[PDB]
Amino acid sequence: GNVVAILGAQWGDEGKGKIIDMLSEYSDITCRFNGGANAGHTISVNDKKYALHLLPCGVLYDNNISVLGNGMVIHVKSLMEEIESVGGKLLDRLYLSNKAHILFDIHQIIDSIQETKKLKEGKQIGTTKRGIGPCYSTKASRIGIRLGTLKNFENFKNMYSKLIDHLMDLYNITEYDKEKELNLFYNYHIKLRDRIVDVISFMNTNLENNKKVLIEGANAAMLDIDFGTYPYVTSSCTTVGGVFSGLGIHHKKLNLVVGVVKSYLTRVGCGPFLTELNNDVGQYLREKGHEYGTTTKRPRRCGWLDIPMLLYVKCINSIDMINLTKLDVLSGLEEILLCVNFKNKKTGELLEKGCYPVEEEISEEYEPVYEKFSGWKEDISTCNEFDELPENAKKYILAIEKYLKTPIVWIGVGPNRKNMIVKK
Amino acid sequence: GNVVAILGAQWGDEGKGKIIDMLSEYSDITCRFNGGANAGHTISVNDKKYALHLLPCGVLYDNNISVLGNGMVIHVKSLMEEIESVGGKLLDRLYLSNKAHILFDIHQIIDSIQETKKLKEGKQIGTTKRGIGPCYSTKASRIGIRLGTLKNFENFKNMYSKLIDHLMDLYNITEYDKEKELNLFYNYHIKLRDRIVDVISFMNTNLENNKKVLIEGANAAMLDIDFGTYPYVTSSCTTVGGVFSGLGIHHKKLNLVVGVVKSYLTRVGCGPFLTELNNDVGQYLREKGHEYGTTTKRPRRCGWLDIPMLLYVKCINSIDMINLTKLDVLSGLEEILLCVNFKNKKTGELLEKGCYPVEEEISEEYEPVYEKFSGWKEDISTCNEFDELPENAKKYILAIEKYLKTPIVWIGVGPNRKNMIVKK
Ligand SMILES: Nc1nc2c(ncn2[C@@H]2O[C@H](COP(=O)(O)OP(=O)(O)O)[C@@H](O)[C@H]2O)c(=O)[nH]1
Ligand SMILES: Nc1nc2c(ncn2[C@@H]2O[C@H](COP(=O)(O)OP(=O)(O)O)[C@@H](O)[C@H]2O)c(=O)[nH]1
Ligand SMILES: O=P(O)(O)OC[C@H]1O[C@@H](n2cnc3c(OP(=O)(O)O)ncnc32)[C@H](O)[C@@H]1O
Ligand SMILES: O=P(O)(O)OC[C@H]1O[C@@H](n2cnc3c(OP(=O)(O)O)ncnc32)[C@H](O)[C@@H]1O
Ligand SMILES: O=CN(O)CC(=O)O
Ligand SMILES: O=CN(O)CC(=O)O
Ligand SMILES: [Mg+2]
Ligand SMILES: [Mg+2]
Repeated sequence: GNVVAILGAQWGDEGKGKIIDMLSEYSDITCRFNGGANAGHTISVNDKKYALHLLPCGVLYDNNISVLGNGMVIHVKSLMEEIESVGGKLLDRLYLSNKAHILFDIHQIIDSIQETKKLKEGKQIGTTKRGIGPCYSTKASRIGIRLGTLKNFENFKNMYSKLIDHLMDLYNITEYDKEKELNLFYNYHIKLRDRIVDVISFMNTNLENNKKVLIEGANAAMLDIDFGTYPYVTSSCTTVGGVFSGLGIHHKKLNLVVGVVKSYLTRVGCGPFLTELNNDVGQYLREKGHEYGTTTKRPRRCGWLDIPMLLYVKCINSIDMINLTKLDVLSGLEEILLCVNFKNKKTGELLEKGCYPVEEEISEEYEPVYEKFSGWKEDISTCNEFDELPENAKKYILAIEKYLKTPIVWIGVGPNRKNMIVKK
Repeated sequence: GNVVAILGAQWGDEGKGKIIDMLSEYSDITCRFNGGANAGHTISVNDKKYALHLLPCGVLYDNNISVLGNGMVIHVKSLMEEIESVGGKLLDRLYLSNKAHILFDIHQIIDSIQETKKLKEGKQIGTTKRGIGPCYSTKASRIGIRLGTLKNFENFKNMYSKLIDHLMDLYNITEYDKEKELNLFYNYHIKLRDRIVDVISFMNTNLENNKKVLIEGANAAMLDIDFGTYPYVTSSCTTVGGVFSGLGIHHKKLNLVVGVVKSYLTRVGCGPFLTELNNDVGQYLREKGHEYGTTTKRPRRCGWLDIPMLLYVKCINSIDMINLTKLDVLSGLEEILLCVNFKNKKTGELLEKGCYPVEEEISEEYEPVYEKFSGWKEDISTCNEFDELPENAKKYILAIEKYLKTPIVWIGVGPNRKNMIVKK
């Protein structure tokens, strides 16, 4: 338990920021390794909420060290804002990978241009419009500018101009205020240059010094560029392989993987959602659990828990233990449905376990098979122990553990750091 | 040793195809998981050479199963050619990921367009012009077409047209024969559709059935999009994290990692090369070891072995054992230089161990520090045992093991499958 990875097993917003903040009480380093500001991780202490998009969620601890890995696409403008918002001496314990890619405002513009075009074609992805996809695209084309370059403003200014001019031409972006963004980056250069370091060595050194590292996942498994519901996914690797490729440490350094699983499902953006509840039950889940995008404020689509999805994710990420979150939101429902299988509406055959119809046109052929679970009316946000929970909640929890053959260690019963039940 | 990954630790062409073919004698499945046809893996049996670019190098065994993972960008046209070239009943044991991206001819066109533009700017990468970068770019933008779609020709044809029209407009490609490529893909559809399957489940099932899996790396660590000498790198993850993200299996499934290290260095394409020998010694290495691109036929740049590079790669990929290749090529040199450190020419300070100046402008400031090793004149391509090798060769080998704190298990003394010494 010296090197722990927290990975969402669904379509994000499973409660990653919450467990990171909680576990950061006993961790030395907390790292982000993929995506960028599309991520929205909410921390809540005594009901005072804090939302992070680029900095890891261990920032509330004066001693915690924040690390942004090489696998990220960083909107430096947003980064600076979060840094100053945290304040204190955060900079003295901030380590920004000199290999991470810089996400400029033009990346966001292209993101919107692409989405606008697709909207007219009726195939928009519903991205967060934070320019994530376009930044990973320039990374692939290898014209993206990485953080290390920002350490030398002279060289940076020159490279910056060429990338922007190239992109403006490529996407016909007629006007972009290069002078304004450039001057802003000078400020970024001044305040961040000494914090742009070799995270590879920093990680190896600290691991050798027996430091405890918390790896914060962004987005989630079903949004993985490769394994998610393509094209309705993010453009980075959000799965376990990404912990190594996005941070610069090898597989033997990872001690365990915590899968963050919400008691019910949500996804925000377009794409398939087999157990989607576009009715009053969905409204109940969204309102009681206030399911609105931490980043875009968009209303999240809600639905029932999906077991086949989790078996698929277990194959991909491996899951040592589960953090079952927002169980408290299900309080009040007379019945809870658990999707334990998918049946093909055309052939009548059941979907093979471990398989998942990620493709929109294949998903369409499946019908969910539900197991009925009696609900509970008690407010469980006050429960401190597993045994204190009403019986019907226990059965739900136990049923989940059984089907996934994975232990549920942390039960979430509220957005606050304290609202967590530990199942010894 | 049930699940083994073979990863090049330098800039490719370390002899991966050779060890894959060798080890495939005792493996059930051999998988490719990254890149595409930019890779050129040479197999040699009784001096008859075979070069693969997309199919794994286990194809010479009538019982071996070939797997192409989700993380690849596949030029289907080239794939079909290699399939038919192998012949036999290869199709009955070919498993193509339905998640892998299809690389069209237009991807190659864009690759050349981009390189031509950069050439005029004096910053060409020197890509293999196989359209790899542009295909990973369309993957990131999520408009790329994946193999699964090819199973339904009706749907494929329609999606194909839209991607090509979009790209033609984007890059002003005025003429592209859509009808010709389309009709060719119909043929691909017919002969490959039933082989386009769920590799995720196939892998999990076979691993559960105790099948022995060989994971064939493409390109190499120093060409890794994140960890390599950016922008002079390939656009896929060529490191260990990529084995998981490109194949759909988790980190606990990997039993060991073999690092393929050439006795000297080569790289083909532009970019930094600290120990480069652009002189007669370089010519000796290139001619004796016939260092010409397996894919492009371009002459490979040659230089001395680089220890700091390997310590860096060990941090990234982890190395359980090393396959030191082409030691036979060094026969005849009066002296062999091993780069054991890098000294900053400006400050006079030594580069920290485990660190590597990947950036062109930072690399420029370093000077290699060499350790002199006496050479040997004997032809060692006949040596069958480690003890049979001349003493000076042993010292070189032993010196390498010592500095990397990693055992050298397989010594290559010839291009043929048999030309391998096992160091018990
Ligand atoms: N009621 C309730 N809310 C929770 C619980 N855990 C987290 N939340 C809240 O649920 C929301 C999840 O959204 P978000 O923070 O974007 O998820 P993340 O991306 O995984 O960090 C946040 O507003 C959290 O404060 C829980 O156990 N119960
Ligand atoms: N002399 C010699 N040649 C070798 C040895 N191992 C491999 N080769 C040859 O070296 C070349 C390496 O190029 P390539 O096949 O592209 O490397 P790969 O990408 O790692 O498979 C090939 O032509 C091999 O046949 C060895 O031990 N000695
Ligand atoms: O190109 P993008 O901007 O990444 O959009 C692609 C798709 O992915 C969704 N998405 C991306 N990051 C997400 C997130 O992250 P966290 O759990 O870390 O807070 N939580 C929920 N949904 C998320 C977007 O809504 C869209 O459908
Ligand atoms: O966009 P790309 O076409 O990938 O080019 C980017 C850079 O990477 C090099 N390169 C790519 N794959 C390579 C390879 O693979 P294997 O060891 O698998 O045979 N061996 C050697 N060099 C290789 C190219 O020459 C270029 O410098
Ligand atoms: O927490 C982030 N999301 O839920 C995504 C969004 O806000 O769109
Ligand atoms: O084996 C492939 N290479 O060496 C790359 C090339 O041919 O350019
Ligand atoms: Mg979120
Ligand atoms: Mg090669």
